[PDB]
Amino acid sequence: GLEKTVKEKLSFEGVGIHTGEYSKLIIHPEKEGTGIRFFKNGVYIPARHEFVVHTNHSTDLGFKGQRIKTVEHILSVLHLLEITNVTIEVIGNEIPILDGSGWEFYEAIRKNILNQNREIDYFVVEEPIIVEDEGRLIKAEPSDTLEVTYEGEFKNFLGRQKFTFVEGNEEEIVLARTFAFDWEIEHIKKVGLGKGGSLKNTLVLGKDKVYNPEGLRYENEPVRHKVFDLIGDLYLLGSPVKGKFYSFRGGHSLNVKLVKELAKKQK
Ligand SMILES: O=c1ccn([C@@H]2O[C@H](COP(=O)(O)OP(=O)(O)O)[C@@H](O)[C@H]2O)c(=O)[nH]1
Ligand SMILES: CCCCCCCCCCCCCC(=O)O
Ligand SMILES: [Cl-]
Ligand SMILES: [Zn+2]
Ligand SMILES: [Zn+2]
Ligand SMILES: [Zn+2]
Ligand SMILES: [Zn+2]
Repeated sequence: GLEKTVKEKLSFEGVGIHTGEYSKLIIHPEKEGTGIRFFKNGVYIPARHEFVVHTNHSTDLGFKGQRIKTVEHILSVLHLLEITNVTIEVIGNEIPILDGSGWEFYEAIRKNILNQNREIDYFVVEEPIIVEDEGRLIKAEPSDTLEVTYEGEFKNFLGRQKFTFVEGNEEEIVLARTFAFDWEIEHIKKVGLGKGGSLKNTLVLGKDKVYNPEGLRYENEPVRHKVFDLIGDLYLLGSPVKGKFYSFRGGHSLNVKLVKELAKKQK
């Protein structure tokens, strides 16, 4: 595929899910070979694994004293559309959460794609790898296409289930929203997070219930969202990725751990 940028400046704004603060996003076109980077208070922060500063309840980036929370959703959309050269200017401390999915980013950017004058240099998984953490497991292996499977095993009604993304099925995952369990809310608030969370941007689930009156868009919506998150974290390899991935109960911390091991092996 050819390198891509946006045809013009695109704007997005709203509350950040963790900070509870209003922020604003300006996506700027860039020339061939620039890569994906964030820009904040005069500082460029590359969308790369070396710049990850926190992974507990979001993927956060930082450099030279400037930090940006919650980059996983904008990065997943850029990965899915193969946008390879852009600057994401952030006025604020967090990416806006919007409805908790990738849909608004996806629809706006999809309409404004500009093919450029270079063949993409893909990060291609060259051999099988497995990373583990206390129950959680991710494996990666060589493939001509990006294929991503998440298997969840949840302690509520969701139980054990599985969803697989393959290339060409981007529309199946960009609408899936971020989710939280009711028993997790106290912890999240107590560590100084979740300040912008509500039923308008978060699916809140109990042992037996869905609090959002709109309910779930899909029966496996949370698992589709986890696939969407992993594709965002994978873009921290610095280029679009070619590989087959299986994740059992993974989250941002394990995703970033796999990315770091893949990077140092050097694919
Ligand atoms: O299939 C799963 C199951 C759990 N989790 C998350 O990972 C954490 C692990 O929780 P666990 O069931 O292991 O019990 P805990 O470690 O919180 O005591 C939970 O907060 C879940 O939000 C997940 O991402 N995928
Ligand atoms: C109805 C208001 C309650 C919302 C408070 C919870 C805040 C949502 C936190 C999002 C969960 C983290 C997801 C993640 O990034 O891995
Ligand atoms: Cl924490
Ligand atoms: Zn090509
Ligand atoms: Zn925590
Ligand atoms: Zn997240
Ligand atoms: Zn997410």
